[PDB]
Amino acid sequence: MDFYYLPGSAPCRAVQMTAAAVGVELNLKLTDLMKGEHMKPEFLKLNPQHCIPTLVDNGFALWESRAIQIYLAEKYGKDDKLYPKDPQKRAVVNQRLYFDMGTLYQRFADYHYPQIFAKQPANPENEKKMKDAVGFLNTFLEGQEYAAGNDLTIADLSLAATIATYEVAGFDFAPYPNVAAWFARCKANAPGYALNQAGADEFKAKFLS
Amino acid sequence: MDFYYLPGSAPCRAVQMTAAAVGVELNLKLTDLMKGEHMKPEFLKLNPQHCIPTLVDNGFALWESRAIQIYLAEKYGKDDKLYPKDPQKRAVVNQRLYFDMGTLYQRFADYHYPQIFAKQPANPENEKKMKDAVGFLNTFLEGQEYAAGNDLTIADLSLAATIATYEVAGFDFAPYPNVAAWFARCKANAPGYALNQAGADEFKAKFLS
Ligand SMILES: CCCCCCSC[C@H](NC(=O)CC[C@H]([NH3+])C(=O)O)C(=O)NCC(=O)O
Ligand SMILES: CCCCCCSC[C@H](NC(=O)CC[C@H]([NH3+])C(=O)O)C(=O)NCC(=O)O
Repeated sequence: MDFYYLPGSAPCRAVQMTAAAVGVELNLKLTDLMKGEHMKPEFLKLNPQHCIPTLVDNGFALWESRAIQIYLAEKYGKDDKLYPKDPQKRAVVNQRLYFDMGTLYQRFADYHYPQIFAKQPANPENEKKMKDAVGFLNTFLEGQEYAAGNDLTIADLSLAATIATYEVAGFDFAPYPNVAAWFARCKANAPGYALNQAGADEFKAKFLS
Repeated sequence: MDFYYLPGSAPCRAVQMTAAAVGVELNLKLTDLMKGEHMKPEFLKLNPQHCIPTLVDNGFALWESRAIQIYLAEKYGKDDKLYPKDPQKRAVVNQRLYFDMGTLYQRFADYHYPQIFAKQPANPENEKKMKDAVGFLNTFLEGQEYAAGNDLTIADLSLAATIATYEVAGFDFAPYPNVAAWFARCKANAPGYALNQAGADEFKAKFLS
């Protein structure tokens, strides 16, 4: 299974942890967006949206990190706890996954990427929105061990990939004890977290330091 | 199943078509965001993220339209006619769902929201990104009957709710023959499309006055 990615990319790291969780080996294919590698004719033929992470499992090309996460869990996952089949349980995991992309990561990106890449002035309004995003997560975690319940799921892996990027960016998690508590839990229990930690650090040294 | 919504909302319309497709009746509860009704104490207790659509199926509160769509298909859907169980086929639908949220609808909002709710001038740069999104969809449809294959899936319902909004917004689909055709097939085969058409027409209440 070919895995086009970059350790610095949160969505890419979510997949790396998920692949570890299901014991799947990934053929790592570094794809430096900063060198336009995602725009090579070869990559465009596999993915016309030219984005990472992109997975190629025996000819089947797939992108959108969370779709890849689900695919791995359902196809190679032997334990139902990662992505439970119960509709209600699965619904909370799916809501959490969409929350991660459309709210948590999105607000992070909106607030930071303009500063990091375009060297533009920080936006106070977006900073407040980013904070509110973390607050929503703090609330979901109230009285729970993990994001979608008491079992570690792919939602936690996606959320961890994002939060680690937050941490490195310098977010102050003090006002959110549930998040802090859950984040520490993931570091200790999340399969392949080492890769997530390594990716966030690489992000810090390459585009933050 | 209490359905907190507004017809003008694309994500809400996506759920209405999906419920029509699964044969589930929704107890409609209009939630006028413009009046802060979503910020009402009681709603907040059901969904701290104060957003629509929000469904409450016999006490189980759930938001994020696409998570709701999947929940409805798996729990009440027959013959998985809208959401195949096959891992690979399901992955495409899921990737299509994430594309709808993070790219097609997201860029729509990015371009229109500031103009609609901040009456700010139109950002030509963001209009271009919005156009490329439709372009990605046009490519995905290359030689395909529907977004993720030959069968209409919840992906098509989500994409059609988003595209119906693009249409009433005056977007020009002439340069995207695959989208125009697909979209036509959706107006004619998507269960509950009439609700999508009506809600979209209502949305113009944000494009007129
Ligand atoms: C530079 C190192 C840090 C990168 C941080 C952003 S992740 C890279 C980016 N990919 C995405 O944003 C993926 C988002 C998608 N919703 C997912 O979950 O996979 C990309 O390929 N962007 C290029 C493109 O889409 O053209
Ligand atoms: C008012 C008519 C036009 C509405 C257009 C936007 S849809 C309403 C908006 N909801 C969303 O954006 C939901 C997005 C979510 N990703 C989903 O798919 O459900 C909301 O509740 N926003 C308020 C909030 O989040 O507080």
